[PDB]
Amino acid sequence: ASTDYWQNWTDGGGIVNAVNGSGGNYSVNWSNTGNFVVGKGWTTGSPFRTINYNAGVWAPNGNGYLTLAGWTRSPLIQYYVVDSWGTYRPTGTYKGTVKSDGGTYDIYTTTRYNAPSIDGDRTTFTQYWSVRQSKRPTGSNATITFTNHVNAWKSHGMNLGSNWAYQVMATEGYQSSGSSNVTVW
Ligand SMILES: [Zn+2]
Repeated sequence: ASTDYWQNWTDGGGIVNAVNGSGGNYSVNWSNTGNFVVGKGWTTGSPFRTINYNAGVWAPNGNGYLTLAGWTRSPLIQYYVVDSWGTYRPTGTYKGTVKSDGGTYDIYTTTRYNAPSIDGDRTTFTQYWSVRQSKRPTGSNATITFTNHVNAWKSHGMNLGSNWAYQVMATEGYQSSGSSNVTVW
């Protein structure tokens, strides 16, 4: 299924100029920001989805992630499959590794307290991460075979909730400027 969801959230810090392009394409040009997440994908995520993308521009200046991002409820969990980043490689409690789509990813868990989520501005939730051990080349078609991540997570005691919310291929940034241009399908 082609994309049906446009994610465009900023906490209000700095400038986040997001463009909802044709089909699965979008761009972001951002300046001196707080936290934001822009991307395209699906209203209802699936553990079985294969996400395709092509980042024709990946140019963070500071902390930016080029990442699958999505949520479940019951329980409320944020997950990531981070393919590239800027000045900061996100880490947490180390769980293990998974190989998928030509890369090796470290698996991490973190917790957020009093943080923004799909449920409110001040919420507490767990985050599940796969973070590639090196930045993935950009500019060619790429796949994220999410099932591989879900299955590895499960094997390390990281179960997702039962009620699936959005699932996008995102540009997330914090305290940074940059440019990105990504097509998702
Ligand atoms: Zn393992």
